[PDB]
Amino acid sequence: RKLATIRTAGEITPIAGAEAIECCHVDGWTCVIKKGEFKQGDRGVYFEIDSFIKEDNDRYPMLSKQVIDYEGQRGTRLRTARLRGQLSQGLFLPMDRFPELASNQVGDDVTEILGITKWEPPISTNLSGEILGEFPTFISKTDQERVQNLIPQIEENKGQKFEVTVKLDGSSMTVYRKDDHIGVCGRNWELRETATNAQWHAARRNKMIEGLQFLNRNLALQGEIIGESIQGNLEKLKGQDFYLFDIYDIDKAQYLTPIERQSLVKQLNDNGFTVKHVPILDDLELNHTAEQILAMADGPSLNKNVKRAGLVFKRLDGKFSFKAISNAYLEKHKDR
Ligand SMILES: *P(=O)(O)OC[C@H]1O[C@@H](n2cnc3c(N)ncnc32)[C@H](O)[C@@H]1O
Ligand SMILES: [Mn+2]
Repeated sequence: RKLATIRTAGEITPIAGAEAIECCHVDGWTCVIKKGEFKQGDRGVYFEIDSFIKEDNDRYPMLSKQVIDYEGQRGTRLRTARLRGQLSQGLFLPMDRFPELASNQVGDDVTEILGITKWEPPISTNLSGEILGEFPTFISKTDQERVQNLIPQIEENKGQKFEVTVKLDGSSMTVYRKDDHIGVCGRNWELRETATNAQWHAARRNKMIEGLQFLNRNLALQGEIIGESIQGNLEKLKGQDFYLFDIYDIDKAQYLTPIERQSLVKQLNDNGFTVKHVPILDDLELNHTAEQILAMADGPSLNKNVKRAGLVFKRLDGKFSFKAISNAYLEKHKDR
């Protein structure tokens, strides 16, 4: 959760026909600034899209007309915008607006000291349930870092191969076995089985609980539940369903590699537990800029008549992964 970090102004490029602003590159992001607010190499606090910034017209007067009520507080949600034809994401403010950060270094996470919180879309009806417990501390959650935030790592991984999957727009769902317990989790909690709980229903329907009893291993099956009344049902499914994208090895505290995961999926298939998988595209040998990766994000989703939310890249050893969200998708879906 690094919503607000100290970053470096990259290339600064004019915005044709708008002399009072210019375009500022910050890592893989592009962001509109007041002309002369920065020059290349200056440091500033960068606030990512999905940041929620509490109302304050002394420090954030550029946000005044966009204040909303959210989770009981007045503040502004930073979102993708289109300025003079120019794609703008985030807020970039010079260090001298933050006297309390005078001692800080480039790259520092200042999210807590600045009080920034995360905006998120409302959760869907039957995906909140009765909670049975914490999300298990022995299972990794499924968050992915954005390619825009991975400029050095993208170049450090030149030559490496990644599994490329379609990023489905649903909700994260984890089904797991640890010794004598099998549980079903949403994104942040473990859930009780009820007749009305969507996650449990998808787990029973595809027999993945039976499949985990078959495999007899401490594994977390991690995937996206999508379909009707889930986040606008982009794929236009009937009903709801689970699509696997990861298997976490609980005992070894690590994810299965894509080839390990594909074998384990094939064996579940071959034994009558057909777990579906997020769409898998051609493996990609990485030799790209973040801009080029982002240019691949748009395209066909699971439903090939709809434009997907983006891509997720998983290195073949399973130990480096990131997401490339489609900016066309973010312009089309203002609730994202
Ligand atoms: P998104 O920006 O919501 O952040 C990552 C989450 O995306 C979901 N997800 C959908 N499809 C995939 C694939 N193919 N791989 C990994 N994750 C995926 C998960 O719920 C993530 O937590
Ligand atoms: Mn999502």
